[PDB]
Amino acid sequence: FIQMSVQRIVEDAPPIDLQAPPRYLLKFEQIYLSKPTHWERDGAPSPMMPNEARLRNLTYSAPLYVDITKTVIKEGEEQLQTQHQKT
Amino acid sequence: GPSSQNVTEYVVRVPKNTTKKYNIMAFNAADKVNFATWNQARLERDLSNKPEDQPWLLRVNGKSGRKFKGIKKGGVTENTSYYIFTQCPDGAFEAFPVHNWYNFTPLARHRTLTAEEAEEEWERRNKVLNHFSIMQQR
Amino acid sequence: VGIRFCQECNNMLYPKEDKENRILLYACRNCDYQQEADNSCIYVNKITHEVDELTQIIADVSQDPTLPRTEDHPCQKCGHKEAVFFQSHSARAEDAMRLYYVCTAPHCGHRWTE
Amino acid sequence: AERGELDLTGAKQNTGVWLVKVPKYLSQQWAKASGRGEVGKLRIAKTQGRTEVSFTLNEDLANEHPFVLQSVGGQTLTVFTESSSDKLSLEGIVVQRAECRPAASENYMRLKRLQIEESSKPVRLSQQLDKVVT
Amino acid sequence: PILEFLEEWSMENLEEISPAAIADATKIFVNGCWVGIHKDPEQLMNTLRKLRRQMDIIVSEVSMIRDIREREIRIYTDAGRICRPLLIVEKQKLLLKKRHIDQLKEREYNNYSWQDLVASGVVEYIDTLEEETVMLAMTPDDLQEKEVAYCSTYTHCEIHPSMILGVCASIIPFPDHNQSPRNTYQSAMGKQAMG
Amino acid sequence: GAKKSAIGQRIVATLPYIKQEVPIIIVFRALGFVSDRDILEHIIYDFEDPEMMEMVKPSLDEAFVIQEQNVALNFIGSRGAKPGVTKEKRIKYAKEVLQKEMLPHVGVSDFCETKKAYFLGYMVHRLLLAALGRRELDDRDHYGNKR
Amino acid sequence: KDILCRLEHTTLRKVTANTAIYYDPNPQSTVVAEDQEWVNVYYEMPDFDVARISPWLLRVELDRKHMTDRKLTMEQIAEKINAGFGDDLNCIFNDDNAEKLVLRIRIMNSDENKMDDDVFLRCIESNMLTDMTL
Ligand SMILES: [Zn+2]
Ligand SMILES: [Zn+2]
Repeated sequence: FIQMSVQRIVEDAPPIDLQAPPRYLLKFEQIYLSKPTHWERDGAPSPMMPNEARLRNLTYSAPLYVDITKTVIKEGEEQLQTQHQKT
Repeated sequence: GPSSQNVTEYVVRVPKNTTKKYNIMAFNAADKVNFATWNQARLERDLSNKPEDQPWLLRVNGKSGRKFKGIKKGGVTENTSYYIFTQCPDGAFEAFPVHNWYNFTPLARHRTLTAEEAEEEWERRNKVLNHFSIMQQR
Repeated sequence: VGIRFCQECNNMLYPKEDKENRILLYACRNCDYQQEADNSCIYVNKITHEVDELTQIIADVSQDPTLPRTEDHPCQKCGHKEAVFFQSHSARAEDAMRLYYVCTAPHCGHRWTE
Repeated sequence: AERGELDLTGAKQNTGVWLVKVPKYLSQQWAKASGRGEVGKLRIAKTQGRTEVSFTLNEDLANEHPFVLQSVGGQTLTVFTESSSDKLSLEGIVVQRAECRPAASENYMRLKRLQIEESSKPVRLSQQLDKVVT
Repeated sequence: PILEFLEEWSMENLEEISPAAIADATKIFVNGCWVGIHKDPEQLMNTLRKLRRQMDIIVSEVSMIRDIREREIRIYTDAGRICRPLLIVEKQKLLLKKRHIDQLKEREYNNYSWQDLVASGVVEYIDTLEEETVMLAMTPDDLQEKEVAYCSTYTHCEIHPSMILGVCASIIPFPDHNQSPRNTYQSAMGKQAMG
Repeated sequence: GAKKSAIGQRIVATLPYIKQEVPIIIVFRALGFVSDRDILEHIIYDFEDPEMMEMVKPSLDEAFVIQEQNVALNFIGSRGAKPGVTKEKRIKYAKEVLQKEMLPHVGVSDFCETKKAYFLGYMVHRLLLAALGRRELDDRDHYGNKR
Repeated sequence: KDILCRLEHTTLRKVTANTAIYYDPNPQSTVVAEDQEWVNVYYEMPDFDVARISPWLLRVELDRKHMTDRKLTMEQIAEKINAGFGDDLNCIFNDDNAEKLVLRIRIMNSDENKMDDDVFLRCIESNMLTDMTL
């Protein structure tokens, strides 16, 4: 599921097209997964050990990031493409 | 004789590009098609949708002859190829890839019940009597 | 018993009689096409339907590893000693315990019932 | 004479053509050559009561392909072409059907294994990150 | 990969054949989709079995079922199919020999593991559907040996008949000497045992 | 009934998003197969067998009124999830259901009609075998039929 | 056992080998010589049908074993069919000596002299097999 299904689902998703004139396209390229991480109240991330989650009643979850490419067509025959890596 | 041990060898030629694309036209064997009667043949794109992404429509000998509708093959030959070998005086076989595969099915030419009229016959769901007489009224 | 389709629109051909000639005919409904009837039998209903199971058997069953094999029933055609036997297991028979034998010799799909 | 009319001269000539299916590597090699003028030679051997058809790959192209015929009575195949000038024509009627198969039994699978690997090369999958994105 | 191999093999596409040819040929189903027909099912199955045992194009968890009577070959590749490893039998002989046992005996410092047995083609996974077409031997010591002629065509053999039991049923000693309901009762009781 | 008993048993199809059962032959007509021979070719692969041919005869009579693909498509659209204001919408909706909502695993493209016709005929062929007793009924408890 | 037979329901389907419908234009040369042997005897001096007769014929073959098991008689069956349908149908049956038991059925002559003439006989065939009680 993590290795294949998650990437397949994201890839299989149709690109989001906005038109309302400028036209914006969004495409999700790659899926990134990090180690199960916990954030302290101060905002500092740290690896979440399974024992810690059991004691502190946390959820053993890994942050999920996706590469998104944003291309905008402004009807001026100019295309601007920007990628938001690991969103 | 020589045929009992005849051996033939021919060269294979693959021209890069051809001015005319090659396609495949298929007819059902039970259709019992006869090319001798094909005095005239007209092949035009269908107008039901209303171009390259629409089925073909084949008409033979105008309205008098049988009419066939062509449909592009759904399967994609990504891992396969089709070629046609044509005899030539030089004797070197030539292979031409098929651009597309089309299947043609005959279309019947007779008074067909209209959708609105078909509603009237629906009341006789199973009480229909003398199925033959249905088309006599039409 | 046989089934025919009109050569015009390839639709089912149904029986019909002509009073003028009093001869059985097959006429297509949506086509008006007509054909001379040669069978003369509209249909046959087999209540007992004692269809020979040997016809239904497929010669390829000899390739089944789970079917039992007997060397005591040699093939009547090729004489091969080894043969594979099994029961019909076909519904509507109301009774089935006899064995149907198929020759195991390749290219000889002979089938028989003892 | 009309744009939609189909030329039937080929059919009237009873032109016979053969329909052959070939693997990807054979077609790929022909595509690689880009139509230099020759890709191989087809050899047909007829015996007293049997016929043998095979194709020989060009030695230069590489740096046997036996042909198995199939019955044509199951279908009526005809070839029609659409010229760039918008003049449809019927090339002819297929008179024989054949299939091309490889000679290698096991070592061929190694090529397929690479081909499957090539096919799965663009199959993207999720990646693991040592550190949390900041 | 299976579909591509089938097209490469002498399998006729469904869109290219005439309906008349289906009667003699055997339908080919891949994950429940009728892909085409084949006129030589026996060779195709042997080729498919060889590929899976060699792990060339067909992975271990792929089920290849030939319905000889129904003239159908069903290939399954989806998830959720329950399968168990079974020893392959050829000519009333286990493909597993003493050398494999000896290699396994030194499982460590040898890199020889269970996956090597699957790669070696001596043991393969069989799902429920394929089990119907499998002629299986409970043990090699008795059923493979020459005896009163019952079955001379065995396709597979159990690694051990005791494996039919689960985690909880596996801790019952001499479970074959107890009434079956008792075995079930212990299975539940074992879940409630302290330790 | 005099008519029901004589013809025998007819086959109907329960397509998704359709309130009422649709006769099987109509579905094949909507797919683009009008002639009886073409339809029977996808259902019966051996016309030499007369017993199977007689089984489909009542179904053919049921859909005898519909002899056009568009008429078949309109009929299915009539029972669509939402009522069709006009015939064109009904036909378009009916094509939409068949194209993707019917046998999606077979195909979801516009060129998959032939593929679905074969599979649909196989389902009919499988049903005929069960009705004829030539094939044993499927067992739900069989886990070969389970995931 | 006599009481048993008098109670257990018996329909024409139970003791019927098969039923076939033939056009049978000429009653004399009905279908084949087998019927020719005994059909003529009824037609040498036929009664109640000389006026007219329906073209279509319904031929019924009755299993000897089933008939013997229930001790049924062809004359009784004809009377039952005649009783059920009155003069609507004409029933002709062969002698019990013949190894094959046959029973020809047609429709009244007056009607011959609206649904259909072949379909209606089909309805009677199903009607007699199941609904009719012997
Ligand atoms: Zn017609
Ligand atoms: Zn034999």
